[PDB]
Amino acid sequence: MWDTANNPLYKEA
Amino acid sequence: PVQLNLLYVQARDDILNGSHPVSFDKACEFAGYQCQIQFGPHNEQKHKPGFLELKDFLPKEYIKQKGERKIFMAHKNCGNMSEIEAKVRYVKLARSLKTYGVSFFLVKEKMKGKNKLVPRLLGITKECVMRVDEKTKEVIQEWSLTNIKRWAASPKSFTLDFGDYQDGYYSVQTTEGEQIAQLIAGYIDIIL
Repeated sequence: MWDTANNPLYKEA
Repeated sequence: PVQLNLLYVQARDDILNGSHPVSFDKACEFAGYQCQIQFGPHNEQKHKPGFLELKDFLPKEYIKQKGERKIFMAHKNCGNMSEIEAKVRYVKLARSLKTYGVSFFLVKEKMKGKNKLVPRLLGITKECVMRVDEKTKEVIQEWSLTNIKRWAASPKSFTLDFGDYQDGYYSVQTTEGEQIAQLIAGYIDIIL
């Protein structure tokens, strides 16, 4: 069950 | 005076109610200043074991130990130090400890080769997540809040995924999974 930080290190930015 | 005391009261209470985990020996160092503050210089006459209520001088997890002899010994170590100069020291001793300003939770980590979980203190701040030793209090690990990829929780577990291959995930036994999930979340979205 996930809640991501939508952190630029991972999320594609 | 009024400003110095707000901080002292703040640091004190956060230690007496266990919000700031400190190791025995220090609790008694604090208690030492707490005596200098509330009683004045030591009086080897009055100030002897039993003369104190240890429930209002220490972390519930030490009142038992009965280190009342440690507190007076530290008390004695304050000579004729002022009520103010003691408040100061106490606040500097409260800040010098890493556990200072962190929001812990008691978690149970499964260590390999031993089915018996080992109680641990989990620390979180707006900048990092640390692993702290239940009894000794000495941090064991540390992570940057900015290296947190995602987290998860259940009514009986909490897991943090940094996206660190080799290490993997950091899962633990906790009933606070939804609160520790809330905190981090609030923090993370403040830090882009």
